[PDB]
Amino acid sequence: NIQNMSLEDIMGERFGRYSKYIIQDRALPDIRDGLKPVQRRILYSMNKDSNTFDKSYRKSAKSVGNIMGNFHPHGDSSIYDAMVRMSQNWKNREILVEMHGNNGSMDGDPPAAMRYTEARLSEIAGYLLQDIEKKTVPFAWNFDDTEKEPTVLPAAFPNLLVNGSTGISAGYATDIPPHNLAEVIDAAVYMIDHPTAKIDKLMEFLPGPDFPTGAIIQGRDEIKKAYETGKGRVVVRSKTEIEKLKGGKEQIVITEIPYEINKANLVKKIDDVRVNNKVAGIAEVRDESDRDGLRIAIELKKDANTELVLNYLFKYTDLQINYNFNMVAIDNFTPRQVGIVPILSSYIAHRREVILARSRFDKEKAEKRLHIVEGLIRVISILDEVIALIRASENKADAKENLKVSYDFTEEQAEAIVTLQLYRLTNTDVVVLQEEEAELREKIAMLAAIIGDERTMYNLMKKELREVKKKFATPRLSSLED
Amino acid sequence: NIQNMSLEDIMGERFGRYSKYIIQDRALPDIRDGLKPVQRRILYSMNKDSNTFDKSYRKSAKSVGNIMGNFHPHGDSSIYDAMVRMSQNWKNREILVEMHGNNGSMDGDPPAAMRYTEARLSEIAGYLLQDIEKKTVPFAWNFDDTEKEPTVLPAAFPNLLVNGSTGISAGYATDIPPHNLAEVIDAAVYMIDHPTAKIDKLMEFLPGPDFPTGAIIQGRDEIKKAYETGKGRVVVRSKTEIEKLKGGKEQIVITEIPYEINKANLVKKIDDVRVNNKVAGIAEVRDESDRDGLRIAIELKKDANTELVLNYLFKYTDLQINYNFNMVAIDNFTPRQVGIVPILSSYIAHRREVILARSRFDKEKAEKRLHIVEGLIRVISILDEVIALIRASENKADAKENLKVSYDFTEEQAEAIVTLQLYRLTNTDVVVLQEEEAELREKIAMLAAIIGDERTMYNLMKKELREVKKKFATPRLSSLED
Amino acid sequence: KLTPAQSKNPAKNELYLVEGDSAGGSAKQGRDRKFQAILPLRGKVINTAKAKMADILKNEEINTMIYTIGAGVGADFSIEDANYDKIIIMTDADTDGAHIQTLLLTFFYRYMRPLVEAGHVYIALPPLYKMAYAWTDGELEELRKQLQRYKGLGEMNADQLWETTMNPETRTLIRVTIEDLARAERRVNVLMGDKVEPRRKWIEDNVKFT
Amino acid sequence: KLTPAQSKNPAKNELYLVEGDSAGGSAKQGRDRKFQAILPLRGKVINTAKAKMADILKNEEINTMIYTIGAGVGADFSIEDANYDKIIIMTDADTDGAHIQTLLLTFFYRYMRPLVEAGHVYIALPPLYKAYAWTDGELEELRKLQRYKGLGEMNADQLWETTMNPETRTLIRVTIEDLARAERRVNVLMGDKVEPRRKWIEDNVKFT
DNA sequence: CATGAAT
DNA sequence: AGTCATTCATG
DNA sequence: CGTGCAT
DNA sequence: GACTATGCACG
Ligand SMILES: Cc1c(N2CC[C@@H]([C@H](C)N)C2)c(F)cc2c(=O)n(N)c(=O)n(C3CC3)c12
Ligand SMILES: Cc1c(N2CC[C@@H]([C@H](C)N)C2)c(F)cc2c(=O)n(N)c(=O)n(C3CC3)c12
Ligand SMILES: [Mg+2]
Ligand SMILES: [Mg+2]
Ligand SMILES: [Mg+2]
Ligand SMILES: [Mg+2]
Repeated sequence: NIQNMSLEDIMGERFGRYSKYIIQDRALPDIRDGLKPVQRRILYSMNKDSNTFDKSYRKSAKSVGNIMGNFHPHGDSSIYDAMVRMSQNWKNREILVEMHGNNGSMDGDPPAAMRYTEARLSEIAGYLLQDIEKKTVPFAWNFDDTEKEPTVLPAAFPNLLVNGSTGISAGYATDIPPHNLAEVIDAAVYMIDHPTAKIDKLMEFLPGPDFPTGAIIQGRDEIKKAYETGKGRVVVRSKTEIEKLKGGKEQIVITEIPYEINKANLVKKIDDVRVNNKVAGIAEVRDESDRDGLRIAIELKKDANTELVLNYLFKYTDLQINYNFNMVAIDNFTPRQVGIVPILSSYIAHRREVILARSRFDKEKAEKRLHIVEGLIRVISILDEVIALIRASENKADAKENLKVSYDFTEEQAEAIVTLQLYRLTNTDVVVLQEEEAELREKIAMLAAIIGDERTMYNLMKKELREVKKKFATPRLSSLED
Repeated sequence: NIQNMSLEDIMGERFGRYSKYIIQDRALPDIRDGLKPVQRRILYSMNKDSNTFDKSYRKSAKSVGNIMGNFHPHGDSSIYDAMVRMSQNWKNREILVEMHGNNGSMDGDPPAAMRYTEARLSEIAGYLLQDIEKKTVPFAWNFDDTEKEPTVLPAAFPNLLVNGSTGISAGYATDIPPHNLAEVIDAAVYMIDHPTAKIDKLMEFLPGPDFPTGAIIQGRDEIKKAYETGKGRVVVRSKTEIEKLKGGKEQIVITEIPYEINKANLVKKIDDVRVNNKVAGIAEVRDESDRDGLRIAIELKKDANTELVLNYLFKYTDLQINYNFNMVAIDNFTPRQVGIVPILSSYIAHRREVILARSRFDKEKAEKRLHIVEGLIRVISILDEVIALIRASENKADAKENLKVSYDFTEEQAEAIVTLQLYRLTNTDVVVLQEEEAELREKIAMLAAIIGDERTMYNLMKKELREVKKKFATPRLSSLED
Repeated sequence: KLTPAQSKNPAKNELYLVEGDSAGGSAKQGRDRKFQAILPLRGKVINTAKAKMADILKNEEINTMIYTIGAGVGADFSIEDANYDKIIIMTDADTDGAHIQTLLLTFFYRYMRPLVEAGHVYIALPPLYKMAYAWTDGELEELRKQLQRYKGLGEMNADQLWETTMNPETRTLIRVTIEDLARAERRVNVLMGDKVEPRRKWIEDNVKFT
Repeated sequence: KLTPAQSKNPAKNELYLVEGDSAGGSAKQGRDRKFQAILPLRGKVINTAKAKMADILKNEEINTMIYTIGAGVGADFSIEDANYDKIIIMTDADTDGAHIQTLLLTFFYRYMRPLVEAGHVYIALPPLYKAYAWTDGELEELRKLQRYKGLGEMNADQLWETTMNPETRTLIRVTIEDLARAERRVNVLMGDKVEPRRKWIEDNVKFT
């Protein structure tokens, strides 16, 4: 039958569960890979399924279904919508999912349903997953308890800053804007050498946000405040041009708009200025954006104060808006309002753990092989005696004991020898083995040095970050003014 | 940049392309396994993916996704609605998909969407796929040209009649009702022994349809007509009882309704009768159906003529309906209107095909091995000289060659011998290998006989057919009259 | 929207407020139609302790739960006129299940306290595990002696729904009972109120992130 | 529901009839907005030979076509008061795509014949293969490959390049060569009576 | 008017 | 997560 | 107002 | 396949 419970006590218990959950496992990104859980499952799953940049696309529905069936136990709209954003290059500075077909526009029109589209991981997504298969990252059981999944990705580049996040939980929310990949890495590499670096210096590398939508960012002072506190209010203003027209008439032309603004609504909200004659001079508003270039033409009347019009629009529409940094993320399981330094340090910290784990893994693998190779080298000088010894044994286990006892092979060596296929007795070439052995010792050394010496490890961390920068680097898009 | 086609010409190619596909590859079932393409894919896919009756249910969306990405190039709603129908035991006499959650009701209310439900194949579904891995049935490429898929399933039971089909293409449509499994099999067994059997005789075994919803089927003449020509109007009528209520009142109590009739719509339609007093004497219409019984109660006024009412309802509602047979199916790629005899005949022809295929496969395997086992038996007799020759060999290729040349091994025996792991040399027990040589021969004999003796084969077919029946048979649900 | 019971009986009749249209259908199928009604809640429910009373009376669910309990809302609330004896909240045992229970409770408290006060507002506990069924990790270890981990009502058949959670003679219920009217006000307002700071703090003070 | 051209010009302007809201979007995004309008056909177009003219009128897809072309329907139809120089039907190169072409055409024949007879009705041919190929033949030339399953797997950049760009696109112009044989063919394949159809299919479709 | 795979 | 329209044959 | 994962 | 309404935090 029934159990009694207090309203005071129940509201506490329930909202506590929701609060906690929606905080650490839904809305806020992890401070290391910069992903929300659903974003991480998307990538991890598409990757496990070999749905990568170098292979053919793949019905979006197939992907969504596997995500839902193996890892993320929620609606498919949530999963597919997440996956679509990751493909929209006007939201991500560096898109993580490539998608064939109608995946929305800047006009905000609905993307084709997963029934219609195909997808695969972008090449750069590759790097967020690099070394996932080498025990570099803490895993966990999925809801089924049928499959382990990663709790954070290796992150070969610092994705939190490059692609940003956003961002509404319970008690906390988040807004972190996109950043230039090359800049972010430069900042990171500096701080690697200079742990105690201060914001003023980092800003010689990380000047500020780089929106994939371009435009002009204004507020060097508020940018520092944000990079320091996690909060700040900068200004974003549309890139414009003036074209002289026939009849002595001038025409305003917008070619970049502020991050997260609907080109289509803008244009309506602007022609509403014309229509309500809110400022004098507007002949016609015209979207002329096409598949290769955004372009809003504002045509003016015969004698119209074009600097008057242009100003009025900035002030009273979204041709100019204020972006608000609010950089919250999950650090050690808790939500932390954080600025550029907590972030980069956390990234570095993380990359340190991966590279250490990665190296421990690869070394162990290499020792094991070396051990075998050492055994094979002996076996060759005693090929026949060994064969005779196996012939003379009764079964597999008896064979290995005779191998151990008569020639001091180790269990692992004995097993290797005893499980060689007959044809091997034809490739009896010790030089090539000695070559492998050498190669191996050399490798084990390089790896041992990383594990044994912080500065050697940090040089790798740096070597690698540069490789990524060299490969994925692109020009700034947003210009900066103070 | 511009080509001219006539109306008569375009209208022709288009409707032809479409008509054909809709007939062969959409609406009509294959006469052998009684499945439409979508359904076959649902089954094959889920089965390939180990999503079976003895294993835990998978999220419906995962299944649907894999079907879409792998085999079926159409909407996910089509695929899921198909899946959900195979799971509803008031549509299928023997259900092929087990589904957890809201998969609908007899009140025709909407099933939970594929994000909510989970599924596996039913145990009997297993038997439609039995031996699919033994090259028993024609395969073809999927759209992707990445995967082969079956064009028809093995069908260890005659699904077309057990489960029926409907049924709307271009130029043709279909209505085949469900039949009792034990009965269909009795008829098939008979026809195996008596190829030229006549309908009148067959109907001794297969008297008429057996609806999963039960009810009364009236019209032995028209049933016979349909089994002869594939067409026939029959009458289906609700199972009713008359309870005596207090006050000299009566209650009509409905407990089974006609196939394909929505319970909730019925109850409304009956009430519209009471409300309009189209006929006199209805007191209350009351659905009393619960999770484990169908029951509609029609309470009558004291002094109402209960036969008069019951007849009115049978006539002017769906409390009684006419079921029309219209048995079209796909035989040799073409649509074909067909009765009980070409159906059973085609099923049998098919099972023959399968059993031969299956038997060739198994025997092909036993041969390949029996052949290796001879080789090994000989090697043991000359172990020393063989190890010597491999030792002399320059590499695998040469070793196999030297083996063939010097001792007359076949390539296959060569490959077996040369890929033995060293620890095999410990074994010189030929006797065990001989027990295997024997079991293999014996096995091959029995197989070959099946291939080469029509009677021996058909007996197999019957044996298996009866096993199926013993295992899955259930009692009739629908009663027959004329 | 609503699925009424068959026979009107303010003494037995139950109102089942169920999370989502689909589980609502599963419930419509497994109910005991004589005294059990079903009112699906189609998505997250409006926060009545955050929104204008205008936008609250325009809300599809709120409107249709005031006008089928038939006691009116607010000051004009007469417990004596109510049409069911028990109001039962049935959500998944997931976190957004938790969230919805929250949202609904704050509605009853704010605009129908007499109901909550009278001991007429319950919460159904669906089973967490099937090996038979178990509700407590402890109950699980006992069954393990002689596993599907339910992720929601969505994966239960009506047969199962009934047997474990709707059958009065089988189900565990939670009876929401206001122990101290003062603490309960502060609790509801911190967690559900328009003011963020308090709540952020409450979370910091109470939720163990580990 | 309609996405119109920017400027009115009944000598350049084009109405694209696209199968599905989704490919509707890709066309809206890839087009040249100055002279290309987009009307998404959302579902299977009503059969205008089988249905009552009552229903034909109350049909969304059908109204907005009459309204957008702005030339009146049936008897009161003036090619003169038109709105586009070309009317372009663009569907997936799949069977249901063909079916859709079939239904639109029977509408244009039965209720705007002038338009069809004046060669204003065309049919966009999307590529079948990915460079791009339309012919199992070109595919061979090219091999010295993604098999497209519909318009919905195409980026708006690609749509334009291959099938919306007047310069790069391959079109079909629908002509009425023998008014007599055309009415015969349309009424057979699309009419109320099934048996003539079945017969047609038996005689004309090669099941093999 | 429904039926059930399709858009 | 329901709602909405259409095709195709059929009686 | 609108954002993005959730229902 | 579009549409419709919520929560949560924040200018
Ligand atoms: C469009 C459309 C509809 N409607 C309703 C309005 C109607 C207009 C009149 N064509 C279109 C409609 F009512 C239902 C569906 C639908 O169920 N499934 N599964 C779909 O995929 N679609 C999309 C067409 C493919 C639907
Ligand atoms: C129910 C519901 C809605 N509505 C419309 C009315 C509204 C009222 C408040 N119940 C419910 C609604 F407007 C939108 C959705 C929705 O987008 N997606 N993706 C969904 O899954 N659902 C289902 C709830 C989960 C929706
Ligand atoms: Mg502004
Ligand atoms: Mg009748
Ligand atoms: Mg849930
Ligand atoms: Mg298509």
